[PDB]
Amino acid sequence: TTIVSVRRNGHVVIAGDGQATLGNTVMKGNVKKVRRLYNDKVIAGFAGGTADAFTLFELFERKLEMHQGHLVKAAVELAKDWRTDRMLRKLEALLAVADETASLIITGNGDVVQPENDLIAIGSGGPYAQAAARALLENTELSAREIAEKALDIAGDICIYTNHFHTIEELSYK
Amino acid sequence: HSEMTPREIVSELDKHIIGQDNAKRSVAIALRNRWRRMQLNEELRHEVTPKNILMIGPTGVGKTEIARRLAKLANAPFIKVEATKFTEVGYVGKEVDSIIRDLTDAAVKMVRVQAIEKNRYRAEELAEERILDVLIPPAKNNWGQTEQQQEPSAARQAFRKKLREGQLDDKEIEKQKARKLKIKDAMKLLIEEEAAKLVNPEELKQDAIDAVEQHGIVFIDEIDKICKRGESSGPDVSREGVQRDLLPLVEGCTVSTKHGMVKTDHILFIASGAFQIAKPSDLIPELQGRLPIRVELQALTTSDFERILTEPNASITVQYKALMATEGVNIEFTDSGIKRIAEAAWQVNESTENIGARRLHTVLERLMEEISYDASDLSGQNITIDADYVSKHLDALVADEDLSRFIL
Ligand SMILES: Nc1ncnc2c1ncn2[C@@H]1O[C@H](COP(=O)(O)OP(=O)(O)O)[C@@H](O)[C@H]1O
Repeated sequence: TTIVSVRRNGHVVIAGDGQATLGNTVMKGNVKKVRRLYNDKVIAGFAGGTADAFTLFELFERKLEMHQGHLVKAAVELAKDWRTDRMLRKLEALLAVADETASLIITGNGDVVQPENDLIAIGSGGPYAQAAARALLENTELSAREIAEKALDIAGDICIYTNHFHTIEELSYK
Repeated sequence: HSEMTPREIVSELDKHIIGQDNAKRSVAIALRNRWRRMQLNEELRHEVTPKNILMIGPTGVGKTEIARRLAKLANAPFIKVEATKFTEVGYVGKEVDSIIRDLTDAAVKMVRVQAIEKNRYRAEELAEERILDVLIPPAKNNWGQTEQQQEPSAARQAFRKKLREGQLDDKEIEKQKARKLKIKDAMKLLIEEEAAKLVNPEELKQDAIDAVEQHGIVFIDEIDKICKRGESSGPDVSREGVQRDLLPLVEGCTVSTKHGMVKTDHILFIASGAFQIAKPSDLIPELQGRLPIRVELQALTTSDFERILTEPNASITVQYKALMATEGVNIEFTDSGIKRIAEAAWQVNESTENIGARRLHTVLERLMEEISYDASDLSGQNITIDADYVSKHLDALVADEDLSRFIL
């Protein structure tokens, strides 16, 4: 799977493919890996169980309700329980989350990470996307959306675990 | 408590009592002194004691009324004991301490009811939220925009606006409750439910004590009935006994109530007598001392009777009008009708036994017996009670003395 988030000109995106693999075969081809949260203010993508998500994305929402839209903090509190709560601990995944403020990754380890330029590339195809994303972002005027897209295609072309079904979620603000 | 001046006190007392200006001022000086005391230093506050009053006058002229309105006007605990109630304790009976006890049980049955007034909006505001929560079970952890839990106040404000009379819709809520029920009940079960939360104990019951000690008013009727009379001796020591028994109360002592420990040192005492047989100086020395204020009340005149009939706020005449209105009946008293109602009352009192303004209540009540019964079958009418009516109804009764001893 490949999750690619980019941010350019008051525009932030999160894109992902829809391949789920079991061994050496494709189980599903259209998995929605990029949803939306906090009254459609906060976008997010992810790699993991369809349920793990639905539990880690619901909790996150409330945390925002407990920290007035302030992304980071809710994120900090999220990654917190996620490595503390006996139950919550078994959940495995990589949440990519971005709001008009910033964008970051979260790991079951409780880590909250803000990558170099709000550029995020998690998943087995992660680095191939990072590479193509970094290239475009540094040598062309393309838009954040155009970036993640093309970066994602490049990924699915290299990554045997990444396909070409997309799910893009933007956000404008300026 | 009240910051009213004596003059303002008397004024306020004039709204319920006709005449008896001197008693008014006496009782008013008393109230203003309680204020005057709290404006003093440490030492002088222990020293200064209530200036207890001794009201002297014939039955039903306003002694108790004056004392009752005074109490009412200072939201003070009030008790009225009949002095002879204890002349029998030499054989058994109520101990005089009961006075301070009762003045406490009512100083409680008072702070309690007046805690239902202060807390009658809490259960129908920050507590009616019970039904609305089972009507629209709030979001899984409200967000938080200090107007977010006010956002609904659309879907929400609709259930509140519709909850202006439309109920009997059974639901359930939560020892909290849980049990399934209606609303003519889930709602009322909530009325008290959420209310006993704000009102605590060691303050409600602690304050009753505070009231009694600070604003208590004891009215001791027939104090003259326990003075010494020259007919015997055995009953005299019993009488004087009640005086000695009452002594601790007005001189300063501590009584035990099942609500705490009350201190009488600042209770205001208004004693009352007629003093036809005895004279205030027949009271024991220690009591006369503690009864510094002496005031007489005059007997009432036919003019006072006319005035009592209509001037007071919620005078018997006014009440009557109100009550008949309940029947859709417009009652009206002409100046001459009232003049005659008073006249009759005076006649009976003079011809039989004098019972003061009390006599007005029975005369007035007999005069109206007929309208009061037919009120429902007279709806929408204007009945006028004029001199004619009065005479046709009371003349024969007043004229016949033996009859008056029964019917009036
Ligand atoms: N001066 C007065 N002004 C108004 N009402 C009076 C007056 N005197 C007597 N009454 C009426 O008559 C009844 C007699 O009781 P009260 O006034 O306490 O006098 P007493 O203590 O002598 O019995 C009361 O209900 C009161 O309404």
